[PDB]
Amino acid sequence: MNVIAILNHMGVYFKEEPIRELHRALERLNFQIVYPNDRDDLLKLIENNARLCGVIFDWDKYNLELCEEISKMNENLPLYAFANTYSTLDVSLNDLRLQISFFEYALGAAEDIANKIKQTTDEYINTILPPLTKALFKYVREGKYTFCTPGHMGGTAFQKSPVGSLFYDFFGPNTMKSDISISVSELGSLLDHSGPHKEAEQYIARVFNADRSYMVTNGTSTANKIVGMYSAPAGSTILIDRNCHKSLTHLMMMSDVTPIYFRPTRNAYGILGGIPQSEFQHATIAKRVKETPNATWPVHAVITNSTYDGLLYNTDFIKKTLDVKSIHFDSAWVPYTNFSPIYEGKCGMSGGRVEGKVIYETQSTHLLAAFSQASMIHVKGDVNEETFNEAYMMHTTTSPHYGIVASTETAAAMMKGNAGKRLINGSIERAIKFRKEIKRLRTESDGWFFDVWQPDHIDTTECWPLRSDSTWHGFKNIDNEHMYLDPIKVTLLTPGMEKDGTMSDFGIPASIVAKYLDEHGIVVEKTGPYNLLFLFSIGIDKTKALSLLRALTDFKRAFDLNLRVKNMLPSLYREDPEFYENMRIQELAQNIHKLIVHHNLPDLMYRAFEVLPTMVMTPYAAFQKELHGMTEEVYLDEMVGRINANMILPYPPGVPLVMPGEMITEESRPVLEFLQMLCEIGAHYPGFETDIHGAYRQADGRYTVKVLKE
Amino acid sequence: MNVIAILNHMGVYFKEEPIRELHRALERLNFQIVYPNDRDDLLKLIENNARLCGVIFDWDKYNLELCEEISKMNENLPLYAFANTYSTLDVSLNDLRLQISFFEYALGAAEDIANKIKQTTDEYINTILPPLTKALFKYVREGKYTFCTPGHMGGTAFQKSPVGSLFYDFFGPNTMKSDISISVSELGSLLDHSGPHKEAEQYIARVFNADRSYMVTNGTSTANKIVGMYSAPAGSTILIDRNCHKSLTHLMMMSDVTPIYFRPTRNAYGILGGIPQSEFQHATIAKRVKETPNATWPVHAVITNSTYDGLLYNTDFIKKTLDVKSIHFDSAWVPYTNFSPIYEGKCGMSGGRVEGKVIYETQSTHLLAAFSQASMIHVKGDVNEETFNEAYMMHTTTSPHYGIVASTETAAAMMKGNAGKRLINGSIERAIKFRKEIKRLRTESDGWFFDVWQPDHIDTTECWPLRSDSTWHGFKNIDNEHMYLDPIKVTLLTPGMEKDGTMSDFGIPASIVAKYLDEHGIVVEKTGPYNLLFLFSIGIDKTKALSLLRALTDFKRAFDLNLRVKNMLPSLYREDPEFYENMRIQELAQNIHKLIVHHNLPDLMYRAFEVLPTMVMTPYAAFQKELHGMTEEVYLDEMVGRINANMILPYPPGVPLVMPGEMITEESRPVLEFLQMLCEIGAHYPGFETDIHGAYRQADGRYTVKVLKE
Amino acid sequence: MNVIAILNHMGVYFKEEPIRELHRALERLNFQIVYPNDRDDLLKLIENNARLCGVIFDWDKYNLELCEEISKMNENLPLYAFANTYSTLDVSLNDLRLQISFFEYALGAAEDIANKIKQTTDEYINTILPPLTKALFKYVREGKYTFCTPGHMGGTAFQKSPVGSLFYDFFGPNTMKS
Repeated sequence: MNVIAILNHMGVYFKEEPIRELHRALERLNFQIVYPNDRDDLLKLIENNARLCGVIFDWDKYNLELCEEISKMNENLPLYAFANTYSTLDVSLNDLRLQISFFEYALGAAEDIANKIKQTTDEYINTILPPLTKALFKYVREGKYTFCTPGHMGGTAFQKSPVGSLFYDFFGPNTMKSDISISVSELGSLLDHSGPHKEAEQYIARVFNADRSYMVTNGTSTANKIVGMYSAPAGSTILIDRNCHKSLTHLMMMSDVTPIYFRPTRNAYGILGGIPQSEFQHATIAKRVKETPNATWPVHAVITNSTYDGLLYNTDFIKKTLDVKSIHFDSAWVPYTNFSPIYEGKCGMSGGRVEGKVIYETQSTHLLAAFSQASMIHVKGDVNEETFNEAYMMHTTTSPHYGIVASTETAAAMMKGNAGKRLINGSIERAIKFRKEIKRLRTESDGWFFDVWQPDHIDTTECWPLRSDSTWHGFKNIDNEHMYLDPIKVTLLTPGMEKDGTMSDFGIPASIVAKYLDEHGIVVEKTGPYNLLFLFSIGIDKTKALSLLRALTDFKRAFDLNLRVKNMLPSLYREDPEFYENMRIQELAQNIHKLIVHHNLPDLMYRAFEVLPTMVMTPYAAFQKELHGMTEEVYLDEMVGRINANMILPYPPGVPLVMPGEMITEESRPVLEFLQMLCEIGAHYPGFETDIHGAYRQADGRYTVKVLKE
Repeated sequence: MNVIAILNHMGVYFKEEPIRELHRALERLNFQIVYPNDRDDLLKLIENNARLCGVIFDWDKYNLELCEEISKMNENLPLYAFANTYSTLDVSLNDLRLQISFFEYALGAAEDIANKIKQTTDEYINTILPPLTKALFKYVREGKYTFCTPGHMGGTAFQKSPVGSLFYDFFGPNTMKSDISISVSELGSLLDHSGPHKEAEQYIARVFNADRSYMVTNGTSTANKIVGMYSAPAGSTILIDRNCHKSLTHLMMMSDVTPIYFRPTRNAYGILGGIPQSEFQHATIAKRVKETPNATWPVHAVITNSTYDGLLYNTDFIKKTLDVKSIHFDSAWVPYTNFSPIYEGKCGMSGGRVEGKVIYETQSTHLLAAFSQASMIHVKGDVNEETFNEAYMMHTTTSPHYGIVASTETAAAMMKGNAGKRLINGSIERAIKFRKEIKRLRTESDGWFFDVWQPDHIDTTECWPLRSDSTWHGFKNIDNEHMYLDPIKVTLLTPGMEKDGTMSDFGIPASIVAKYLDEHGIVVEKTGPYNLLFLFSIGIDKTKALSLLRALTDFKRAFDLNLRVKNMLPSLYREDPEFYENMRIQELAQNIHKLIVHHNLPDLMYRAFEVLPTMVMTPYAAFQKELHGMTEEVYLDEMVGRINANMILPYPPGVPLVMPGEMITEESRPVLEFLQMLCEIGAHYPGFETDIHGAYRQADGRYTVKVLKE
Repeated sequence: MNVIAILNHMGVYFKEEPIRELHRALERLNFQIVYPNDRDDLLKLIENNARLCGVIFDWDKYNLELCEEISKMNENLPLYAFANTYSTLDVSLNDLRLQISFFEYALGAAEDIANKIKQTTDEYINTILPPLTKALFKYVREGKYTFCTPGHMGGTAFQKSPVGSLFYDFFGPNTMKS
């Protein structure tokens, strides 16, 4: 932070010479002076460079031309205004709130003015930096504790070791010294929620519109279990989205609870739809309580809001309708709802308390930018603070990393205020630009191209509603004014399926487009049989957009030339030279596509997940048997009529198929048929193997599963 | 890594000029040349500087004088030997294993020789560096994934933000880029234990003498729960050291188990003694099974080996004697046992398997040097790998930090081989030196001084045995050839108690010595009423030893002058100027000491922990009530006859006093008397407050505790 | 292969200063910068000089005036395009097949951008060179076979002989080692 811009020649020595003296005095005080070519260049420098930290200018020549323009960009930026004859305090200025220091052009003033500017900059720096990190830097500068642990002693031991020097040499002293313990007692305490730790909680709780906010450093995996174990008593029944995370299965195995499942809808594509309004209404729930063996009224519900594909609930309706005392919105996908008005009435925290209920959001901070494992628990309502805090303290890491904690606090510091508001606004604007760019290239090229899966026109900047009277989304009998498409989540479609969900004769499975992009280091966020997703973050610049956009036109060009796999996919070639020697990219695509077409994969996959295996015992009940080691393996073929010991998690489509305690019967035979079909279709091409978790491929090529012993 | 030493003038141009040409050629290839004044300076440079990475010398002038000396220090260090007339392959060399490249002094050779040396150094570097970190650096150099998350995009977002720049500016690009996800698929997988992750496990498992080793990144807190939940079935009885960690209480509350406690011995000082041999013998355990309500034969035992004060068990005796199928040595204090022969027969992993039993060590790597939260599970025996691995995967962080994992791997890299063996040997040697230094200063000074708590003579370098025929240790009727003192753990004694455990008229409580050292930034590892501990690590150098040694003589000097608290403890003074205005350091000491003497604190503390509160219900049973919110607060005075809801953990002495479900009665009245006494003695001086966890100081100054409702 | 052409003054510090920083950063990375007097001089340089291996330009000032003209001469030639306000992905570009990397004018970017350009140039070089000659050069750089024949040992014997040095001195190590 040392670049000072100067903008001018004035035509008079009495002005020019003091600025020369000040230039020189400031350079001696370790400032880099930069000189925008013109007024517009200066505004672009500021706009793009946060390291520009002051502007010197002639008051008369520039004040009415600059002051408001700069204040729009950054209201703390130091301005050093030099006066002429007519320079003064005009009544027009009286009403503006500006951060202004007035200075004259004089030789020999730089020493004192520089010292004041230094002090005033430190004052501004001190205001904007968060206090815990500020104190940490001060310790690293001043403190003198020797004869101390950690044994590495500020990384010292790493430097005398070539092997340790590799790790130290990269990270360096500061990184090594920031790994501190409670021996630095003046930073307060996380466990007492005291000092700069309280200041952080209030800052966050106020920013994110929560009653109370906890900082969790082991992800939403851990936030779920802290909320779960406090929330789900033994012997109780819970309503749980059949679309649930594994960490909630691990909770069920550890707690004696009976699940009744909210039942999402699904369309032919396999895209999950929302739990319909009926699922929340007292009459519907009461009926399932009647139909579920040993069920009682639910004590805790967990809803995933939004769905992945951007269907958000009318949360005003849910909070009013769902008659459950404890409602936990796992809102991992929507951490940003407080920051766009388009999400009002469509998020957990929106509005005020819900009388008679505690509402949770658990959020995976790491659709924002933060270190992996950073998660928040946002509580809207009361807990038993002593029992909740004991629950928190029992599940706290053994050695908390002092950076991870600061990384989550500094992630907010970055996104804070205007400039973070303007950053996200910019990304929304470019999202819509890119959307229209795909349409352009679709026009310009002869023959097949990518398309976008979206409404016919997007004349409106919002999360576009999905309506029952529209066909573009492919869902059947959708609720209206219920689901909305987030502009920044861009799905692309590859050739292979019809707008119906029926199959084309010509197809290019998306997995092949991924292999190509993988040779070129470009990662596809998410891929399905014929779909690819791209996220337009604040990362994504003009260089990356051009490289991606160009890479996509290069795929088409290379595909259409029918390049040899040998030439287009050299790393794949090296896996089996003979297998791949003569194959061309279009033949690889044809063969895999023909398999998909023939094996009717989408229909079989759809049907496997539309019925439920039979719950013979609960996951917890089966785990009691496992706890005593009462498990054997059987072959996959032999599994009908047996009680499964493990979750069986196949890829595709990546969601649980059989739970511990469930059994395939005749009612649920399509389950087994899908599984056997996956083993067959995936046995053909090296690099395109079957993948089913919970099934064990024996060295002989047969699959086993774990079952309960009799 | 670029410093090359040259050692010589030879008196002939045909030798000197090529070395000039090579000096210049090497400087142009970015080597720093250094010139030891003499042969001894070179050996000291090598000994102290790992960045010296090559030595050029005249073969004849130096080979018989240098080769073996350097090979003793570092057997990979590149040597570049220049030949004369008599230089050749003498039969005497045939048997030595050396890393030698032979070169001639010639102009113009540096370009090619430098390139070979560069390549040969990279080959050596590549051998010594561990492969996962090596691959990570290569990615950071070569890879080109754009349009990607993490959103911060290699820290890019931090740089445009003064607040984020504070965090980035300190850590920098490399630190920011090493926070990666499984998108970098070529590093293998932790969860599959595959690729460079397997290579790490084998490396560690072989180094630490285990059958199998797991890498845990959430401390031994988490290692305990992974082993616990696999090991302790519901309805079973467990033998557990009444000296247990809180994380094992949190396990008991979560699992339906019945505890029977191994009962340590204790002496008047309050120092824990070992569970006697009788506690392991079948007849003793059988008798407690009879006497314990609803007890069955134990399925799992947890012993803390060693004790803190260095009493190690004959583990050969325990493994042979203790008739329990599952024995878990929580060996957090003894991570280094594999590396000194003095610990043979005295650690969990020593020797081979124990037929018919699984033996665990859980170790807190962070008495070594590693990041906080680093812990290992070392298994000696078989587990059900699928159920154990499912247990591991359920308790794995949400977002693993990729550095923490490398920090534990690089901590081993540092300590590896000879140089890490010589480092620890050096620390043992200095420990004994310092021990004799305290004795010297004790002689030189008139009047009182510090003493060391150790045997009368230490003519032997080992862990000295504590014997029943010796009085120095203060324990009553100790087992012989049972406990040993680790030389590197140095306890110092302050005036105040007699060698009996009886009280002196003159005392200086250790807490006051801590306040002094705290003003000077010096931390005391561990303090008790009249004791202070110092660890002589590989960190501790001559500068730190002198500063500590001098700081200790300065305390005496300043104490004996009776400086004003105002002058000697200015920060304490600022807390209450009026309170402290006229008080001198000796008066502060007197008043606090007189309190200790009068309140007979050691006797009362000793007695509070020698009886056990009555277990009315188990901690788990009480938690069922808490699970339903059935808790109220009562005042401390009102607690006899009530069932405690929380653990009550007082400081001092820092170990549990009452468990959930326990009740103070008449049998255990000294418990309440100690607690009330602590509230009284600690109410006198600002900065010397009472501290009891589980008791809540109300704003009015009264204490409450949580109890079960009736 | 190290001559990079720069074609411009733009009249604004926010553009000119990053290009100054990049000029200097690139010169430190061992590039020779050349400056065509004008657009036509640049096209003649390219047309006549295969050692010109990259062009840096302002996207708006020059893209519609240069892109097609350069693509007619050499379709692998690295272009480093710097963006302004109106710079973006216009539907008109969607159909052209071009080798384009997009970059911004920024101080301190040269170290990373230079490394990417170096890598991208090596990728282009590696595509165009035939693989046997490529492998031969790699051996001459890395391999370490000593105690070997040919007896001349990479021409070594020629250098100690004035008569043999006449033949070696002219051809040199590379010719002798191939």
